[PDB]
Amino acid sequence: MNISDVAKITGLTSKAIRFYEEKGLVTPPMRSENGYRTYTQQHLNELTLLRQARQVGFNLEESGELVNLFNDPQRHSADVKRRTLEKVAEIERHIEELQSMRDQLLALANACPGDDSADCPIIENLSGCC
Amino acid sequence: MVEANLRLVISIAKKYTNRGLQFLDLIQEGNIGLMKAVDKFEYRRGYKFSTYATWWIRQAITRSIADQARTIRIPVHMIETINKLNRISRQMLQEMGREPTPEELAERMLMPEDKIRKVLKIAKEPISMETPIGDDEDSHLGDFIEDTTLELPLDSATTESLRAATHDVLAGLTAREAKVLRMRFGIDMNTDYTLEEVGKQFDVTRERIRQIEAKALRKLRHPSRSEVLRSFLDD
Amino acid sequence: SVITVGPYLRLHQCGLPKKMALELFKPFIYGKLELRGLATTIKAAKKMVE
DNA sequence: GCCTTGACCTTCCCCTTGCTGGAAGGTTTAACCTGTGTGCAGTCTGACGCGGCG
DNA sequence: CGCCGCGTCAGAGGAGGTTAAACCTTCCAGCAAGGGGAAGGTCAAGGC
Ligand SMILES: [Cu+2]
Repeated sequence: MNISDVAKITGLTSKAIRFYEEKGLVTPPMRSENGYRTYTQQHLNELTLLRQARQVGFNLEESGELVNLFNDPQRHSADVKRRTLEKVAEIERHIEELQSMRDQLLALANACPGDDSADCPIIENLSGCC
Repeated sequence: MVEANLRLVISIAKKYTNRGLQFLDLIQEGNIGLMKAVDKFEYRRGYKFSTYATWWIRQAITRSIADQARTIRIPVHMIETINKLNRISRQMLQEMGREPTPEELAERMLMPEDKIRKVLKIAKEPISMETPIGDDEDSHLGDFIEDTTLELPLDSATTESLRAATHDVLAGLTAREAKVLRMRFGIDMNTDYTLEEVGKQFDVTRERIRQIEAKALRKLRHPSRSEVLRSFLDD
Repeated sequence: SVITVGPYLRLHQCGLPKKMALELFKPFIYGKLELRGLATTIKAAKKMVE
């Protein structure tokens, strides 16, 4: 196809698309005699998957595995759901440690007077002084 | 078809002959213009050949005028930026009764002052060495410049006397140490060598070598030998 | 420079301002200063001239 | 003064994510359109050469 | 043939003006947030 048309359909740009391509994460679209990256429908929907996978959170490598499954007709939906729930687990732990963060942040905040003073307890307790 | 339509070429060209380059080379470029225009002409569009050909010609000459016409190759996009910019500033000095300020026409041109300023730093042409700075033919400009690159004789004598002083100081110290320093620092040879190279040429030592050149400084700091080189502290 | 008249002279002679000949005969001076040992080297000699 | 001996600093280069921005460089548009010049330069001028022309 | 005509050569800094865009391609710089490792020195401390 033409390239901008495909990237405005899918929202990407030729630069990001070419990054993904150099990562070997989709079908390589052929060129033309002139050199335009010859896209297709296969490239279109492979790109759509490679886009939405990192949105889900499957990384470059893992989204590439989703793609090579998208090429594979044998693909194990079983595996796919293991990958799914594994990433669910990482996102859970991410949430939990961020909750620990915000908890300690608010513990430090609410103790601070916020009375435009230089004697901020947060500052001095973040350093191992006194 | 070529011979049919040459007067078209001179017409276009002498519209474009605003005094950038010269007539004939522009005209010849119009001729290659016309050649490739005819080379791929659909005739069942019904239109007249003239216009199709014409804009291909325009592209040929407006490209070549860009590629050439300067000692300094400025690629095309800078050129068209300049052209755009000047078209703008004409309007700005209609309306303000004044030349414009970079900030003003830049923010109208939707880009920050740095690029504008650099474009302006870059734009002007060279200045013809043989121009007569003399009001009459008493002087050309090529007379009143200097070779600020070459040498200076006093400096050559300076370096030579410094070198004499240096190896005079060397010969006062031990042979091995002075020689090891010559290769360490490349005196009286082509090259330079370092801790491990010079060492393992001599022998393996590393840290006591450092301390050896240190005590060399100690024997050299020595306020009897500096004074032949105290002058070169200014050096 | 400009000329003027020396009437008390002997015609095998000429007038001369100092600083002209001073800068003209400069490296001569540098050399024999090194020779006498006042200025050890060239930079010092040049400073003493200045 | 010869060997280290171990442990420590500093600097440079390279390497991992997920792209983004910018430079430098290329190829096609269908209403049309056909012969400069464009401001010079004010003519110095006497001998000596040389080319056509008698 | 001897003009008549033409040609070549002699003798204080400082610049100025306009005439495309829309689609493509490669490749280098750059971020947060550092981490690894070369390669040379450099702090103490030895053994003759
Ligand atoms: Cu506080």
